[PDB]
Amino acid sequence: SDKIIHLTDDSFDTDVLKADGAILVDFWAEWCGACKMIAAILDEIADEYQGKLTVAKLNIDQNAGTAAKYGIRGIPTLLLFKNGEVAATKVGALSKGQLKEFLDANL
Ligand SMILES: [Cu+2]
Ligand code: NA
Repeated sequence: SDKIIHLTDDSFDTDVLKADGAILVDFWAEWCGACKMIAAILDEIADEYQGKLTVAKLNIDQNAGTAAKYGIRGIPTLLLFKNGEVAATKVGALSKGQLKEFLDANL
């Protein structure tokens, strides 16, 4: 958790939309096994991709407005942002290797 930004409705524009470089945002909530599945995977990816990628989480129960703005329809959903825009979407739990494949394809 040392390299993961916790985003909110109030920080999203500064932390994500105005940020430099690609930002991977995990839309998640409690009572979601698949969300838990990717939590440790995200710490690993944040470390291995440091300097090329920023990793962040947005809890959709705590920040419903932002979840609605990006049309979250299931959790977890990973949105990859570049320059304030959604570059790519990955729905559901996946392995570390699968997440690396998604990132490498879109970076
Ligand atoms: Cu950490
Ligand atoms: Na998908």
